[PDB]
Amino acid sequence: VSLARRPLPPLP
Amino acid sequence: GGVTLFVALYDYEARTEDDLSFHKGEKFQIVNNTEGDWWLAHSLTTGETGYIPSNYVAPVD
Repeated sequence: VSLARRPLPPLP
Repeated sequence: GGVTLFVALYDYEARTEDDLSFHKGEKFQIVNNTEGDWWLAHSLTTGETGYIPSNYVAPVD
């Protein structure tokens, strides 16, 4: 995965 | 006309220097959002450019 396609952090 | 700015909804501490660290209420101009769910952004607080997680921001109405 490129930088744009990494997993998102969970919401707080 | 013009642009849409985005605002941080929550604080975020980056784990890599490719990503911006930011605080709730910080505003950004989005440089690129076409590559995925992390977006290249330009902070109007720090002047820095880096990736931000799109689920941590919202468009400023």
